[PDB]
Amino acid sequence: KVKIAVDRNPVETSFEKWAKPGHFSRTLSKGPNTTTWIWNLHADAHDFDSHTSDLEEISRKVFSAHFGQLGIIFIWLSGMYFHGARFSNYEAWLSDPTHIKPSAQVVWPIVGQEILNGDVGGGFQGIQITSGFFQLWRASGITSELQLYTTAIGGLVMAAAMFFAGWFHYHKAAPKLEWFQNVESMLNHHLGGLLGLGSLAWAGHQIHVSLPVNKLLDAGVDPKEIPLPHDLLLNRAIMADLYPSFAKGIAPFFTLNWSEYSDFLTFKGGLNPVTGGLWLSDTAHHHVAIAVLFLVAGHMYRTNWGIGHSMKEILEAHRGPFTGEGHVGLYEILTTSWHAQLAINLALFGSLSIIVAHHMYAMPPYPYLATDYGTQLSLFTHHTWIGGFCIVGAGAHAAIFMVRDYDPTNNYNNLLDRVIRHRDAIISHLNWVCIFLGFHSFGLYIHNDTMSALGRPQDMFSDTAIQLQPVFAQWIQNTHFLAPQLTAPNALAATSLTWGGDLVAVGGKVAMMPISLGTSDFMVHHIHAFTIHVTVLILLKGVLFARSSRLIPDKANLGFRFPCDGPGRGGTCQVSAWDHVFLGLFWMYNSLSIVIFHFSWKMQSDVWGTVTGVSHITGGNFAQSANTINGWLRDFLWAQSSQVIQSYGSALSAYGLIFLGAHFVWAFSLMFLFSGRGYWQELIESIVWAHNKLKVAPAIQPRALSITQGRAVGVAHYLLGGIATTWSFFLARIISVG
Amino acid sequence: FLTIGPGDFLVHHAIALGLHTTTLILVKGALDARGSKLMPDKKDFGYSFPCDGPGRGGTCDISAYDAFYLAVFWM
Amino acid sequence: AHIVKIYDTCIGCTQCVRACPLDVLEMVPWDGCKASQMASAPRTEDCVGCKRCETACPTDFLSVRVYLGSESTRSMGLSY
Amino acid sequence: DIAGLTPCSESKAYAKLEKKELKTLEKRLKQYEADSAPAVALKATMERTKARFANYAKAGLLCGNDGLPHLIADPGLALKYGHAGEVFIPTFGFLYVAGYIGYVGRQYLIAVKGEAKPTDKEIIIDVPLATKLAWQGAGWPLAAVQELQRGTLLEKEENITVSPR
Amino acid sequence: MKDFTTYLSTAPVIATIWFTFTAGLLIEINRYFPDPLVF
Amino acid sequence: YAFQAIDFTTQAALYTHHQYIAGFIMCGAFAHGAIFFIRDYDPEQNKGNVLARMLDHKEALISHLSWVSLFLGFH
Amino acid sequence: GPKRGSLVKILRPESYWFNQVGKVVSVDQSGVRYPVVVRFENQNYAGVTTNNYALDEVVAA
Amino acid sequence: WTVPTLNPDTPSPIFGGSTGGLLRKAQTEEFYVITWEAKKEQIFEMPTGGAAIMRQGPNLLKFGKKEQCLALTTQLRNKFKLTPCFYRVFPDGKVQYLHPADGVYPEKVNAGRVGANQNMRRIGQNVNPIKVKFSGRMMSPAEI
Ligand code: CLA
Ligand code: CLA
Ligand code: CLA
Ligand code: CLA
Ligand code: CLA
Ligand code: CLA
Ligand SMILES: CC1=C(/C=C/C(C)=C/C=C/C(C)=C/C=C/C=C(C)/C=C/C=C(C)/C=C/C2=C(C)CCCC2(C)C)C(C)(C)CCC1
Ligand code: SF4
Ligand code: SF4
Ligand code: SF4
Repeated sequence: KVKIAVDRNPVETSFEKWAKPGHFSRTLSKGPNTTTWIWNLHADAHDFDSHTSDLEEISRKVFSAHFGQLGIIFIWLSGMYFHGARFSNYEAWLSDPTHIKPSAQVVWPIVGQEILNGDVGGGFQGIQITSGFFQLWRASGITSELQLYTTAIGGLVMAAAMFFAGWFHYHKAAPKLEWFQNVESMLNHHLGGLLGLGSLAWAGHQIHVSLPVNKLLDAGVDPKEIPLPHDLLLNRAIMADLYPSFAKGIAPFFTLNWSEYSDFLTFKGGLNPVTGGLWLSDTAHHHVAIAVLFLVAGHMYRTNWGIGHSMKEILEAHRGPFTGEGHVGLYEILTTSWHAQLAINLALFGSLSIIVAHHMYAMPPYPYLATDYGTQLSLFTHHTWIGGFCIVGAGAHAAIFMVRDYDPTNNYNNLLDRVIRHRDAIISHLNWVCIFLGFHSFGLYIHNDTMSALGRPQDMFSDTAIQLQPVFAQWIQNTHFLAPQLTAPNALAATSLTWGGDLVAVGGKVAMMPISLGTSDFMVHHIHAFTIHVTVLILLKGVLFARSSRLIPDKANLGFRFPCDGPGRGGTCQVSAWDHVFLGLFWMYNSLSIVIFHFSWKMQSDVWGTVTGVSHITGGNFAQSANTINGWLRDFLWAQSSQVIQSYGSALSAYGLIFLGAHFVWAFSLMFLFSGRGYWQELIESIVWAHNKLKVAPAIQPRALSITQGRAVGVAHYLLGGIATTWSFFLARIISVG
Repeated sequence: FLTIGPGDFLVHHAIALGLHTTTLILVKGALDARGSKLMPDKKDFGYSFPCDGPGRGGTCDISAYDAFYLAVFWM
Repeated sequence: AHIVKIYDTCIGCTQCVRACPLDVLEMVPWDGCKASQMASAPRTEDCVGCKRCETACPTDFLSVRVYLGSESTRSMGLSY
Repeated sequence: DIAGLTPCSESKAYAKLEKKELKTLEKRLKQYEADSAPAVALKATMERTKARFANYAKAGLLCGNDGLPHLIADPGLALKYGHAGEVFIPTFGFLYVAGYIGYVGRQYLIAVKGEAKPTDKEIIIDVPLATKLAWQGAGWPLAAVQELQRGTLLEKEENITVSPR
Repeated sequence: MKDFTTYLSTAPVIATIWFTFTAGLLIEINRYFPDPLVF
Repeated sequence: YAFQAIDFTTQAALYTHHQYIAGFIMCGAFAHGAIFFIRDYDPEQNKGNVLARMLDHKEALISHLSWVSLFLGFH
Repeated sequence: GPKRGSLVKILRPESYWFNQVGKVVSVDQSGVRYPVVVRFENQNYAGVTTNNYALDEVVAA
Repeated sequence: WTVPTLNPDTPSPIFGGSTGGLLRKAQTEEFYVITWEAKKEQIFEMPTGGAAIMRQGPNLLKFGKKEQCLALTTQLRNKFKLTPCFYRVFPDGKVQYLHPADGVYPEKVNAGRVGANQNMRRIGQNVNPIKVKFSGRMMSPAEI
């Protein structure tokens, strides 16, 4: 029986507990005695499992927390639309997209920072933005600043509604645990209503607003002269002027004569040649199909009527001879443990963000996006980073489940148990394959460096010496390019230019050309495979040995996050799963930095550039230079760092400042990573003496940071430094040569 | 006796920073070698011991050898 | 073997004994404290030197001390 | 003058640097309208640049071979050649405000140690007492030298010391 | 309201208000007295 | 030496070579001083002398070194 | 030695609260070696605020 | 209380077999054998990873190191209120009982235990390392 269940007025709305720091924890509510308390107060603020044992109260807390997050995001979107309406050059950009740089941030004229307002065109001065909002807004059919302003007000109103919803569903009407545990109903409603009705309503907006406005914009008529969207809904004669299908109305829909809707529901493929983006008619058909698919998918699970599947029954039905009880117990795990759910959802959400990065570079969905090289680099890089972070988080919360929620007396000879029971075999095989990948992938680079240094280029791994061609990827590429002729007859062109074919250019710049894969591409892909496998090794080892190992047989009783178990047994520093997340974070940084470097150099070398033949940004040096480390060091980092290092005295000077600042923060992290808190505690003792001598010793006792906090501060400043460094490099480079 | 200017000023100040700081770590390691308030019996473990465990808030790099070790970076 | 020593500031709170993961320490009769109990380390050959006992001891300064010494197969915690 | 440095109003690289910054600003200015807000902002920038170079030439600063103002940190040489405003008056201004901050913090610490919850008054700031001490902190050098001369600025050797000493 | 003033008296809120006041004061001084190096 | 300072790479190499040698030797001087405190220092043989009085005002020493390091670093 | 509730001063040199002031809980009257129970308003690195001391390690100051 | 004997013909808990069990140390040097008697059939957690069903009555597991037997003893003693004892077994066949070596668990005082490794002084009453230089080995001042 699926129904609404709610408790009335559980928690009174009062400012009392705001005035009592650490009220949520019985330990921290005693007050502060040393400085450690403060850090604890912020570290355990949102760890709701350590607050209460009651799953209902925890579930309510996470629900209202999620509402808070959504309100914050709505404030953020409201801000972006408002700054796009009031402090931007969006209309001028609409009138000339190929020669006006998108800018939506202006600085005030104080202390000389006014220089950051550069000549972006359109009679405007500001910082060129690379988020891609202008291309998104043109694709949505927005033409005036007024519509953006109204969207800003709407998003602010929605943020107020989200914070009211949070307060309401925590303090006034807070859902019960059996409401939260209706996962079959939740899947039905989210697959139908969210994804399904989302893409249906978006396809509605596209077909009714986007297609005509962008068809006129591609035709060339002045945006102010283009009819307003409500007129397009009101007078169907205009819709029939652009696409005659609309003359017949919704009669071909209900009579199943859908072929007459071919004017705006197409299957062209490729890119719009005058605009460099995917066809909005293809995107409209795509969202209609997606809508129908998800609405079909959302009627699968049984709720209040006999029809529908049962999650526990589908899980308990798939059992084989090799796995024993199979998927028995997993339903119970995934309907009582928030951390298991968070692990799964983070893994797929991160992976999905990486897929978003690749598919959005390869098949540019917004108009005048592919030739906004800065926007393309920024979007790819950004979503790749977000992805990687969410994957590391997935490993983290998997381990947190393994320590806090795992209970084998409901989980006995099961998939999870067998994984735990042959973890040594798993980790040893992963270990070997990581060493193998490392040796042969990195060893080719070291081999090439040595041969190149010794004056023997004929002994290198390259396209002219000993070739290592990516035959499989080339075959898949060729197949994908030849697909419209045989295996996808209704396709006018391939889904992406990178498979092969011609060349689409907009405003003299290359939007997309065919990407060729050679020995250097082989080598970087196996580097990627190596780094990903190592990251998986660390995280998976962390989750499999979170409970016990031959070294620490009772590791589970020590918790998820703990420094060690002492210098005995040879030394047990960093045995915790938290410390495995810490190392996985460093390795994730390594992997994704080489990934975004691959993308940057490959695009600037073999894809981007001006059309006269195509003159690429770096002349095509990738195929011969990307086989040695010296080649990456000289032709990529050193060569392309010119723009960032000589950005002083111009509008890009902030990128030089943040280059230096990021280098500094990265280095600053090394003190925390390389040192230990005993030294710092003793130093603080001497300083405390000095303060005592002058009667200024605080009542809250100065303590060195904990071992785990030293590691956390270390990795956070390390990531911030490195990532911000590559950020400044990338943005200064691509804005100056773009 | 090279001609000197404000860059030479700033670098000699950075040099004094490095010297005083390295001297801070090395003198702290010499004078806290017998013991500190975090570990009063540091002389009973010797010069180069790993740590004294995670108790008392954790004591990583508490030894005088480890203070030397942290000061090689400043050198 | 690691050198484990018990000092006369012991108040026989038994915290070190219930913290050792190896059964090295034990409580003996004594008269020096109100609890009439003292710790003792008769099996230091199995001690790994984790210092859970030192973390568990309440006295200031410590009444149990672990001096890391020469390593064996038992003190290194090896299962191989 | 001092150390072979010419005055900035006599220096030629100073005038060259002023002319070069005006040249860059007018090359950026010459691609807009007249009453447009970028042109107004750039003319305000050029006005501030001319005012800044005139003020630095007026203040009697010493320029080098690069045309950049050099500061003199020697009390006697500064007070002899009229350069106390660049290091000497700023160092006494800084020491006044830094001892202000330190003395107000010290008086707040001594005021909150005399209760039953000093850590609670350290986490949740007593705002009337903090504003009272923040206004009364203006006589901090007189109060500091009086607390020095009474032997109450300093704690005796009841401080915490290590086993060694 | 007493509890709301105690929350405003807590340490990060007062650090935020005080640094906002100090930064705004320095910003105002650098606006009305543009580019000061001496005196 | 004759026609030194016209061999600029020799000048730079010899300067950098003896400066890094000097830095390692100074760190070793402070290291073996800490080893002296742990192993060889008898306090009853030194009751009252300069070496004991350094251990007596070690906190003042480390405090003023901490001050000069923080000052030079900030500014 | 000192009575209950009176303030003492610690002279055990390896104590955390050496050369500082605590408050007497009780003095045991057996042949216990460290009978004087002293509480301290600040905690040591172990988070303990109470320690036993000897008669010649406390001074009623 | 007398010292009990190891019965090698004791039934083991129901367990499908992990990769984290014994190694060549069990064949060359030593391995340890843990023994307890349960009141009912109940699932516990193996210290080497995985789940296992203890039988109703005498149970028998064998581990590599000592901390594995202590971890299983602490689990069976604080979670199930059981009284296990684990032994030391050599490839000769020599069987060494321990824990509780007195028969009474070491977390409570028992008359007859001899105190070992007890310095009858404070830690601050130790000598300086100058006083123990040039013995036959490295020595700490707390050894004397
Ligand atoms: C078909 C109806 C429907 C829709 C559209 C949603 C949508 C959502 N739910 Mg789900 N939910 C539903 C039914 C639905 N739910 C049911 C029946 C249950 C009980 C089985 C749940 C139990 C549930 C839990 C426990 C949680 C969610 C959460 C979410 C949000 C995920 C965040 C996101 O990525 O969205 C993208 C964001 C948007 C699309 C913004 C628009 C959102 C507005 C409110 C429209 C959504 C419709 C909403 C259900 C109507 C509420 C009307 C109200 C006045 C009564 C999303 C807004 C999570 C959350 O974030 O909580 C805040 C969460 O923790 N839901
Ligand atoms: C999913 C979102 C969506 C929405 C909102 C719309 C909306 C519309 N489309 Mg459609 N369209 C869509 C997706 C969508 N479309 C898709 C996916 C396709 C591809 C197959 C199309 C293809 C298409 C064609 C070919 C045409 C339309 C047309 C229309 C318009 C009239 C349709 C109609 O008669 O509805 C039926 C009527 C209703 C649903 C009535 C609404 C209910 C009322 C408001 C209830 C009021 C009750 C209340 C008590 C009274 C008010 C009281 C108050 C004043 C106090 C309407 C604006 C037509 C048009 O006009 O083109 C410009 C048209 O020719 N569409
Ligand atoms: C240059 C920097 C660097 C290098 C080379 C390494 C190398 C390695 N790391 Mg390490 N790591 C690093 C930085 C580095 N790391 C940093 C900064 C951290 C702190 C966060 C870590 C933390 C870390 C973790 C958490 C893990 C690793 C692991 C590894 C090993 C991966 C297995 C492998 O690929 O074998 C192949 C060997 C190489 C790639 C090294 C180069 C070999 C050359 C090319 C050929 C050698 C032949 C040689 C020239 C012959 C010499 C002859 C001569 C002696 C006469 C590998 C040895 C992982 C591991 O060991 O699991 C398998 C692992 O889990 N590292
Ligand atoms: C790490 C990866 C790696 C790889 C794949 C290579 C490969 C090569 N090197 Mg390079 N090299 C490397 C790293 C690597 N190197 C590094 C790190 C350095 C710096 C130290 C060098 C420095 C260097 C020099 C100076 C030279 C080379 C040369 C060569 C070439 C000849 C090598 C040779 O004849 O060995 C002999 C071949 C073997 C020993 C084969 C052993 C490995 C076998 C094939 C594994 C098979 C396992 C099998 C699949 C398992 C089946 C099990 C089943 C049956 C049960 C060859 C292309 C030479 C050259 O000129 O090339 C043109 C040469 O002069 N290398
Ligand atoms: C921080 C260290 C320091 C150093 C290296 C200097 C360096 C200098 N001082 Mg300055 N001075 C300083 C701090 C310092 N000062 C301080 C803190 C004060 C305030 C008490 C002064 C007050 C002062 C006056 C009034 C005069 C100087 C002068 C000088 C210059 C020549 C004197 C000399 O060589 O004595 C080495 C410096 C020291 C040993 C530091 C102590 C400085 C004492 C207190 C004053 C020395 C004045 C000196 C006796 C006058 C010589 C007259 C000269 C024509 C021969 C020389 C550049 C003279 C000058 O203008 O030359 C052109 C001068 O008339 N100083
Ligand atoms: C760029 C890297 C870097 C920097 C800046 C420092 C800086 C410092 N080190 Mg460290 N250290 C480093 C790397 C670094 N170290 C490495 C790689 C190691 C090897 C492990 C060490 C090992 C080490 C030891 C053993 C010791 C030091 C000490 C110090 C301090 C010496 C005194 C001083 O000059 O402080 C000047 C202060 C600074 C340089 C910090 C800058 C202050 C910022 C700019 C103020 C805030 C700016 C802005 C508002 C921030 C807003 C951000 C917001 C999110 C909050 C100083 C803070 C000594 C110490 O701590 O003495 C007290 C000491 O004993 N370091
Ligand atoms: C200017 C001049 C002059 C003068 C000079 C002088 C007077 C100098 C001095 C100098 C000096 C005066 C220096 C010093 C230095 C020092 C050092 C460098 C030290 C070091 C130390 C250490 C390293 C220590 C160690 C230790 C320890 C830690 C512990 C105990 C033991 C021992 C002691 C070993 C003349 C007139 C001639 C000429 C003109 C010019
Ligand atoms: S304290 Fe630091 S060093 Fe000593 S063991 Fe725990 S982690 Fe390793
Ligand atoms: S030694 Fe410390 S811990 Fe062990 S018993 Fe005596 S007091 Fe309790
Ligand atoms: S160190 Fe580990 S083993 Fe040695 S005593 Fe303390 S706890 Fe028992």
